[PDB]
Amino acid sequence: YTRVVWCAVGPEEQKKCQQWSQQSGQNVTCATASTTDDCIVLVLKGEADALNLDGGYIYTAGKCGLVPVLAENRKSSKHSSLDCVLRPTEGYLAVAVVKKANEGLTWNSLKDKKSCHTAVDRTAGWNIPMGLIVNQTGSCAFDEFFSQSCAPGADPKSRLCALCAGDDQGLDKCVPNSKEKYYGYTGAFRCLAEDVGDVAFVKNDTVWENTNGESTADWAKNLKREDFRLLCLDGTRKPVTEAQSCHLAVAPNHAVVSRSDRAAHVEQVLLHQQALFGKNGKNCPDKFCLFKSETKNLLFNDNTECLAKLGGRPTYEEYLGTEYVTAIANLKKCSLEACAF
Ligand SMILES: *[C@@H]1O[C@H](CO)[C@@H](O[C@@H]2O[C@H](CO)[C@@H](O[C@@H]3O[C@H](CO)[C@@H](O)[C@H](O)[C@@H]3O)[C@H](O)[C@H]2NC(C)=O)[C@H](O)[C@H]1NC(C)=O
Ligand SMILES: *[C@@H]1O[C@H](CO)[C@@H](O[C@@H]2O[C@H](CO)[C@@H](O[C@H]3O[C@H](CO)[C@@H](O)[C@H](O)[C@@H]3O)[C@H](O)[C@H]2NC(C)=O)[C@H](O)[C@H]1NC(C)=O
Ligand SMILES: *[C@@H]1O[C@H](CO)[C@@H](O[C@@H]2O[C@H](CO)[C@@H](O)[C@H](O)[C@H]2NC(C)=O)[C@H](O)[C@H]1NC(C)=O
Ligand SMILES: CS(=O)(=O)Nc1ccc([N+](=O)[O-])cc1Oc1ccccc1
Ligand SMILES: [Fe+3]
Ligand SMILES: [Zn+2]
Ligand SMILES: [Zn+2]
Repeated sequence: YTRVVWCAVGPEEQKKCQQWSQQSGQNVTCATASTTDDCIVLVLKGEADALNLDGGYIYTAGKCGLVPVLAENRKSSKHSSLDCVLRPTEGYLAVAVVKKANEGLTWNSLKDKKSCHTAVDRTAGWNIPMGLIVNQTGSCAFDEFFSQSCAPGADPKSRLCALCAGDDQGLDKCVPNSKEKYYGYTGAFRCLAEDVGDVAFVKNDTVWENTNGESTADWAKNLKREDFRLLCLDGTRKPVTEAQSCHLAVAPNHAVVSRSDRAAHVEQVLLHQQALFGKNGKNCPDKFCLFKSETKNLLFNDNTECLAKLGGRPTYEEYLGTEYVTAIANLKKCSLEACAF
């Protein structure tokens, strides 16, 4: 039992983290970086212990020796009697969404359109969609497929950032952190919702969580589920109720990572931390809820029921799965063995 230093990405995550530190009796304390990549580095240097990551980053960090410790787990149906922490992870659905009013727009007519990506290097926002697109066009010029986009992490003065709005002052345009208006699952969807982009690459849950009154956010309060459509790969368009049969791929859940030599300790702390601030924790909603940040998915996705033990003591390659790891590899060829830092 020593303190665990969590790594927060951006001003908003550091704010939520300090609260968490406050309530934990400093059993958990924070470190901050303007980028996920930066936070990965802090964890290598040993200046930070852990952070929750998207599959795409789990792959970057894995190459540098970091290891998955616990994964996020949401509501399910299968394995009913099984507890949340012991229940296997179901993965999530990567989808392409568009406005229903935008008739005629299909998977086959995306070229030269305007896109909304969660952030460069992420599973549903970048890797899956651009990987399919490169494949399909047999070209690495994915920087010229769309006319304009908002893909946080790309060159600020390039097309891939043309649609990004930066923060409330216009500062930090395209930064890969919640300070970018159109960053992440929620940002990318708002990007489509305000008709800045023609399509948004997010996960199916994002569409449900921000429509039909589920989100009290000004931009989403009058958003209606029937006004959106999913682009399937067979060229069709289906209601967002057919996600199970109209997705680009199923992605591995976001997971908490740490250096291998710190994984056991980080694991210990977090199980006890969610026992206090988890879904039905002792001090939630009473004092602090670890999985609530208000439709902003800070540190953890707001739809996380609990952090689950992995089991099978998976290497980062086995956690992400073999089909996904190859997808990432082939895409990386465009822009084999070596830590990127
Ligand atoms: C797409 O995402 C949406 C939401 O992220 C998912 O839909 C949801 O379906 C689940 C389970 O089928 C519902 O969760 C339920 O909780 C209730 C508690 O009252 C419980 O009775 C059930 O056992 C269930 O776990 C949930 O209400 C519903 N979400 C919303 C916001 O309507 C869906 O799983 C995803 N679909 C695909 C194909 O990925
Ligand atoms: C884009 O097209 C890519 C090439 O066709 C494709 O990459 C391939 O990924 C699959 C599955 O991960 C691999 O195919 C393999 O077939 C069976 C089933 O997975 C394996 O047991 C075999 O060993 C074999 O590897 C390919 O290895 C891989 N292609 C290359 C060049 O290595 C991507 O999956 C496609 N991208 C998307 C998003 O679908
Ligand atoms: C801070 O961490 C410590 C270690 O988990 C917690 O103190 C423990 O309290 C439990 C409850 O009975 C005991 O089982 C342990 O023996 C205690 N640890 C020791 C030996 O110091 C404490 O609960 C944590 N505080 C918060 C708010 O998270
Ligand atoms: C068993 S593992 O280490 O968790 N990797 C893995 C996980 C999931 C899937 N899949 O297709 O859903 C596929 C996976 O790997 C392979 C895919 C195609 C052929 C052989 C292995
Ligand atoms: Fe993701
Ligand atoms: Zn599928
Ligand atoms: Zn194994």
